[PDB]
Amino acid sequence: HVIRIGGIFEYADGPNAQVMNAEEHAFRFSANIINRNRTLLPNTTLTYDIQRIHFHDSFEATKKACDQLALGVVAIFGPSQGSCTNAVQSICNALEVPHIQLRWKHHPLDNKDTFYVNLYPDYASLSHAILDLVQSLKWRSATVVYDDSTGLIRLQELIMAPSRYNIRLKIRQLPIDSDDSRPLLKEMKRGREFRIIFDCSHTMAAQILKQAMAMGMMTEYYHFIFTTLDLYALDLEPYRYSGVNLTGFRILNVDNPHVSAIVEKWSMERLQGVMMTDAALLYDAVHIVSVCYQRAPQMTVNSLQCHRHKAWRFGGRFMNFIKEAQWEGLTGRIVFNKTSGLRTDFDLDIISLKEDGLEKVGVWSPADGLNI
Amino acid sequence: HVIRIGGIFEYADGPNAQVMNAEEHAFRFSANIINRNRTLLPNTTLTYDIQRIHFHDSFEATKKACDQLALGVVAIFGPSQGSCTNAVQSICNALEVPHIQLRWKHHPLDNKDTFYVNLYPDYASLSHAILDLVQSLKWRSATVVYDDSTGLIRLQELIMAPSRYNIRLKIRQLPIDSDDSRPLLKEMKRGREFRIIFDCSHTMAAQILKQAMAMGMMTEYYHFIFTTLDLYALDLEPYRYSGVNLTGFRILNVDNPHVSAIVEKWSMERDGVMMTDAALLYDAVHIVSVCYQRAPQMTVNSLQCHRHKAWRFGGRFMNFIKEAQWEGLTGRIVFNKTSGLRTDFDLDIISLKEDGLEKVGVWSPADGLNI
Amino acid sequence: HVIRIGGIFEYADGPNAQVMNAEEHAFRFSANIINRNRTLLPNTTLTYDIQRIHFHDSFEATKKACDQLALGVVAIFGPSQGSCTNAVQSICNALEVPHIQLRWKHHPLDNKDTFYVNLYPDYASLSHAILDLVQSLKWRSATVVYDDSTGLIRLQELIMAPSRYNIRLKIRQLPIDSDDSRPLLKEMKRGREFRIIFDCSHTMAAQILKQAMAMGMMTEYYHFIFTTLDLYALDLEPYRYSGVNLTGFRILNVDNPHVSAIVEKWSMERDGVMMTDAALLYDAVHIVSVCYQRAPQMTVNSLQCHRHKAWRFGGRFMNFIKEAQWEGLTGRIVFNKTSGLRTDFDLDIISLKEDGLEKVGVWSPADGLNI
Amino acid sequence: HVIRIGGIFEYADGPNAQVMNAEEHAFRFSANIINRNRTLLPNTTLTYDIQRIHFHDSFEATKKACDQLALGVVAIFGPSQGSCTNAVQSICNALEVPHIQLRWKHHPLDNKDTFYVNLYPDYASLSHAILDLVQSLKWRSATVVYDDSTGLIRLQELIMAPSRYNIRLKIRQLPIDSDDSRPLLKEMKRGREFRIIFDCSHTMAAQILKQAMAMGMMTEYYHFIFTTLDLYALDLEPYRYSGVNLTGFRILNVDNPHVSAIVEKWSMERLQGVMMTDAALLYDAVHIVSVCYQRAPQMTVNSLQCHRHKAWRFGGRFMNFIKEAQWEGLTGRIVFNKTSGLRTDFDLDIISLKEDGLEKVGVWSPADGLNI
Ligand SMILES: *[C@@H]1O[C@H](CO)[C@@H](O)[C@H](O)[C@H]1NC(C)=O
Ligand SMILES: *[C@@H]1O[C@H](CO)[C@@H](O)[C@H](O)[C@H]1NC(C)=O
Ligand SMILES: *[C@@H]1O[C@H](CO)[C@@H](O)[C@H](O)[C@H]1NC(C)=O
Ligand SMILES: *[C@@H]1O[C@H](CO)[C@@H](O)[C@H](O)[C@H]1NC(C)=O
Ligand SMILES: *[C@@H]1O[C@H](CO)[C@@H](O)[C@H](O)[C@H]1NC(C)=O
Ligand SMILES: *[C@@H]1O[C@H](CO)[C@@H](O)[C@H](O)[C@H]1NC(C)=O
Ligand SMILES: *[C@@H]1O[C@H](CO)[C@@H](O)[C@H](O)[C@H]1NC(C)=O
Ligand SMILES: *[C@@H]1O[C@H](CO)[C@@H](O)[C@H](O)[C@H]1NC(C)=O
Ligand SMILES: *[C@@H]1O[C@H](CO)[C@@H](O)[C@H](O)[C@H]1NC(C)=O
Ligand SMILES: *[C@@H]1O[C@H](CO)[C@@H](O)[C@H](O)[C@H]1NC(C)=O
Ligand SMILES: [Cl-]
Ligand SMILES: [Cl-]
Ligand SMILES: [Cl-]
Ligand SMILES: [Cl-]
Repeated sequence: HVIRIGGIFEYADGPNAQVMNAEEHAFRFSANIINRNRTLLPNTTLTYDIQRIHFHDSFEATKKACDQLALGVVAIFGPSQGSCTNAVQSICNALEVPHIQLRWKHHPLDNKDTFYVNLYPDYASLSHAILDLVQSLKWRSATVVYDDSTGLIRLQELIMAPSRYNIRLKIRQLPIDSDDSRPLLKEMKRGREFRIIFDCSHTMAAQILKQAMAMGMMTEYYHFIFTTLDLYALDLEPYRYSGVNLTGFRILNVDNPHVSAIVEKWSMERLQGVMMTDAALLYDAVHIVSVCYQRAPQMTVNSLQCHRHKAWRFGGRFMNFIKEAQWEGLTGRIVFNKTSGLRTDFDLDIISLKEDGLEKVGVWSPADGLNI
Repeated sequence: HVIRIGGIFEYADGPNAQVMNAEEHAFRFSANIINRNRTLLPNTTLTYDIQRIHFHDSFEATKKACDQLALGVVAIFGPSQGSCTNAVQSICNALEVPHIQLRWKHHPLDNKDTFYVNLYPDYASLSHAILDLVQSLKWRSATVVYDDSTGLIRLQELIMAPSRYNIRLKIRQLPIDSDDSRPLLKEMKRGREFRIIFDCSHTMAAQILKQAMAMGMMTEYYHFIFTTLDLYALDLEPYRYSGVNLTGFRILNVDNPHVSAIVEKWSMERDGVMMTDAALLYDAVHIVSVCYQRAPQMTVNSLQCHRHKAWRFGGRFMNFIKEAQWEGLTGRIVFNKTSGLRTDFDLDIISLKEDGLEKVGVWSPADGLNI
Repeated sequence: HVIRIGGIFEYADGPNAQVMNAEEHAFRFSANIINRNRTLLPNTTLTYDIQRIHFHDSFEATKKACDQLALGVVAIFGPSQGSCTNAVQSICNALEVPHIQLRWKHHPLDNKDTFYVNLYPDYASLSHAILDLVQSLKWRSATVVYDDSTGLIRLQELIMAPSRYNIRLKIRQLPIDSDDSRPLLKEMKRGREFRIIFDCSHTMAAQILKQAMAMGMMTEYYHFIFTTLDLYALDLEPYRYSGVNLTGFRILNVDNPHVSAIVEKWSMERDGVMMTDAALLYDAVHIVSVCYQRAPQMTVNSLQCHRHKAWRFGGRFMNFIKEAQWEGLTGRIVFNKTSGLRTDFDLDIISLKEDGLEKVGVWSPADGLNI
Repeated sequence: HVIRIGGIFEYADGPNAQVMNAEEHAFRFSANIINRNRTLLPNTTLTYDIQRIHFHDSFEATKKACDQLALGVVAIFGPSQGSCTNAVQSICNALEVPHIQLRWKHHPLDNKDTFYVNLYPDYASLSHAILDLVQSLKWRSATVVYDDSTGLIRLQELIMAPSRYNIRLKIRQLPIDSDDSRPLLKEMKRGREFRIIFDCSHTMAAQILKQAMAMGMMTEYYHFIFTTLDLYALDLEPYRYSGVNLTGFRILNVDNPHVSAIVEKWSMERLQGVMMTDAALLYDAVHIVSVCYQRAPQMTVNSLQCHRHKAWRFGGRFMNFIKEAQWEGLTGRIVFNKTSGLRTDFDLDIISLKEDGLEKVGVWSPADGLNI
């Protein structure tokens, strides 16, 4: 028996890209592991259709989503952008095939699509986990530095802190033109802002650290908190002995033996090298959709046509399994809110930079709050 | 001769909707007025295709845009919500037909689409006017109250003020599960927050005023600023004798006699007012019509979204539209040539006195405030 | 006509070494430039013998010096390390051929050799400039960090300050078994030692800066002084925006246009810089050439170290060299007539600003500091 | 059987010197005793070649070292200066005949000669023995007065005291021009510096005492520590009753009967009168090299030529015996560090001036520290 899934990935070169990125590789990686796994889909071969497209091309994303639907798939692991994903989301809702999302995207409440889940930990919860950390460090003031216009929406639960708890916090945006953040850092330095929360990509975080050291802000006077769940992927050796306090989060359950086995195996496969959060969530996504097909009553992949009208009769029940799903993945205990389909409940590691290196100094969940 | 514009509008019932909404009306209304203007497209006839769809339905929007492109249009006037226009923009760009946009949309920098303009005043500029106004009242501390998450992304040049200036700024959000903003208001009142900025629709604004009064907050101790451009359209009679300071903006150039004439024609087809959406759509349709007249000869073509052919004269037309300069209902209209966004524009500043709401100044990105 | 200078240089592989080092290059480079200067030894041709030897090998040095004297030279340019030149100096003095020295050497008072000069600025004078600078920053307490034992003998006029002035001075040494100065740095940081003087090579200095930053000590709370004359040659871009105060000295007269011209020719044969060793060797070779031209007629002779004959014109030449006065790459050059040492010279004082490293003064044994 | 050793000694008059100095006499003295000793080299006559040269003449030192090497010797007891000795050291390393050193000399680490030992107690250890004394006297401050530029290098372990233990110490240099140290003593007196450590020759120490008494600093308010191991050779009778505290060291094991027998016999030989440290170390050196030749397997003295290339085949093994050597000499328990060849482990007497005269009030070694 053969079952098929669809993946759409964004590449700087679109369809012409010749070298495979980590998302797509993680995809192919997890499909292969499930096919060598004797306990999961033992008699079914999990195959895929992979489509490569330019960044920020909704139209192209629509064209490929329809192609895959015509080819027949049980789910579409939609594109990684926020604009491209809100087009495939609508299509998956019309044709009733599950859409799987890996990165935070804005879900307007007044938007009534239900045919999706989202594996990235919800930013409302993340904002709370940051607040519990900050209240625990006793900070009475702090600055929030975010990258793109979207940070304010992601951090709204955090920005509305002054009106609840007693912490005055300033708010600054990294330059849109340049990725030279020195002029900003000069302003924070002059402003004696010593406790800072940086919301931004692991890439941009590496830059900010390098440049904070150039500005003489990598000392015992400073405490940085990073929102990136890929903190453990930064080379922090050049900053290890400076004496800065540096704290962030980790959702990847490294303390678990079979997870470490998978991350090691993953890096052995890489040719460009750790497993970042993007790949780990996709590996978990492909597993949840597989595990769910197995517990779902027998269904078939149907060729659906976007211009046509027919929907997928099995979709509704399948989507329900996925939502109700609860599975232990690389990124720990996985579960979605049943109505929103968002991953608003999860477990975080609180990690902190020591001389000896990054160290797990606690944990957090929405129910138990902080625990150091 | 005949030119055809495509229009896509969003409804709660989708296509099934029975009644036109204000926007679709302002669309039909403005196409009709140019066909009667003998000084504008005199011997050419503007026509339109009109599609109705459900809110937040990009898939539907996609299909209707493609239907229209296959029909032959020189421009498409996209939906309102910010989710659908991402899809239609992308299409208009692949086939190179101008996409006219009327409401604020997030335009990521990474995004390389060029076949659009957007007639809504850029919120980065509105944010700057709001700062100029706050600092002009000499406010040292305020409270920013907003509605949908997207309000943040908009007022950002304002939220980042407590480090570009001496001002302390609390932040709150209207209830998402209700229209009952009373509980919030109790907390602002306890908080002794007297100077407040409300980002929200004119509808919400009317609800907020009525509830603010009920809460004992409509007095001379309070000063509210509204960012809604539709402020002048609210019934403020229940409030003008309370002592409250109430201030905001207006982009509809009502001072102009010819605008006032038009605002009257329209409101006689709708107290004798024309909202921003309607007036911006009216200005969009004119701008496109006038840029067609002005440009060289060109032909409309049927285009397939599955085929791979772009509109020949597309690029030529799109530049006429980006470079356009036009005195519309909403004042002088001009676009940033690079971004296609309306970052330069004029605002009238209005305020609530006993004699009623009145213009107590002006603003522009160049001159800032003038009173 | 032909004059011949002898050069002895030290290498890790000794004679076997394949690649020239900077010094031997600056030697060949400077002999070549005078042979092209028609205003200097116009109709006479400067040539050289060059010997390579192992570091710290006086026996080898002895043999090569003797080889060269038997070949016929008007001067010998001794090795770098301080162990070997004691031997070659003694030889040059017995046979009375000038020994040119380029690096600091201990010159015991009991020692009665007179056939040498030494172009390195005397460290007793450098020590005085370092005091003038410290007392000018109004430092009340510092920490002197040095590399090799010999650093002490050099900074002595500075170490003896806490009884010739009100200043309290801790003393530390870089690890001898490692280049990892981090552990030391931890102890200075705990010690709250913020004002620090580093005596060490430019290489070591670069290591120290990089490790100081890693240790969280490159900030506005710290002020480092470097005694290395090669400071202006370090890449300080990673550090100029941190706020650190960084100060030191420069004897290369880079302000002078003609020096800058030359520094450029050389670095195009090596970011476009010329270290002190290279520039001092260049000045030595000129000084000797110019003192030959200026002196009376004289002949080179083959001399045996086992025989007992001294160079006839030796003493006459040696006095021309000791009494020499010359504007070289390293500024005005002049020697103490008695000691043959360079105790009088000019220093530019440089400091690290955002705009980069720059000259914020000058110094000389006569006028002391001037800012 | 005849075996031969080489000695080079520095004389103010060089080769023309007619009156023999104490070093050279000690040399000739020990050779004679070994030749009358029935238990040490019973069947071998120890002969020598002695060369006299000017002070600070490396070239001359090289010429004589080569002459002796051509003549064939089993060791060369190199010249007493620091500049002259670092030339013979190199030669002995090339030709592989042991070089024997009697006085502290700078051994740059980056210098890779191995064909030498040095009998003077290492100054790093001496600095430690001084520190243990000072910490034991409870001094919280003190001045260090040294003579020639070299003192700082010899005393580095002591000068870096402030950053380890808690003792603030000033640092002053005796005048290079003059041996009139009164102007300096005036400055220390005015500066109320009462606890002083003088690093300098026994000759210069005698001068400083005489002049400290003239300056009225020879009282119960003052405590002087002298580094010179020749302290016992100073006439301290004029200062004995002043009440000053005056402490120094002694490596010459006087408490040993056969040592006193040798020192008495030595003074009986002198015509210019105690045995100073210079002569005693040379007597010990000549003995260690003899004792080592006897335990070494049979070897021969070879005529080596400096211009030639050949080295001495027996040298390496001989040098090894010498380094590994451990012998009780006039200067107590003798042993070298096997890699450095320096005498960094030894035993000191702590002596102090009383009314009744100089008295042994304790002992010190690097392992046991101080013991009073
Ligand atoms: C097989 O799949 C099961 C169920 O998810 C998982 O627990 C197990 O680790 C997998 N085995 C291997 C070795 O892949
Ligand atoms: C850094 O952490 C330490 C100890 O964990 C804390 O005492 C200190 O306040 C922190 N630094 C800042 C600037 O908060
Ligand atoms: C799940 O999300 C929904 C939709 O926002 C929310 O109303 C509900 O409170 C959540 N369920 C629970 C019990 O957390
Ligand atoms: C209302 O406006 C008046 C002046 O126009 C000002 O004096 C007063 O302070 C304002 N009210 C508040 C609470 O700011
Ligand atoms: C148009 O807008 C962009 C983006 O905000 C801005 O950077 C640029 O200055 C504007 N272009 C011109 C030439 O005015
Ligand atoms: C750095 O230099 C400035 C003035 O140039 C001085 O005020 C400051 O104290 C210096 N830093 C230290 C730690 O001495
Ligand atoms: C040369 O140097 C010596 C030694 O430092 C010094 O004493 C003397 O004053 C100098 N000679 C002259 C005449 O300048
Ligand atoms: C003979 O030499 C031995 C061994 O060093 C020594 O112990 C003894 O004192 C010597 N005897 C005499 C009287 O010289
Ligand atoms: C001299 O020694 C005595 C007793 O041994 C001691 O009490 C006194 O403090 C010493 N003098 C000085 C100046 O240290
Ligand atoms: C002997 O000296 C060597 C060379 O400096 C040193 O490394 C070693 O620690 C010493 N040996 C011992 C065990 O004292
Ligand atoms: Cl199966
Ligand atoms: Cl109303
Ligand atoms: Cl460098
Ligand atoms: Cl025998």
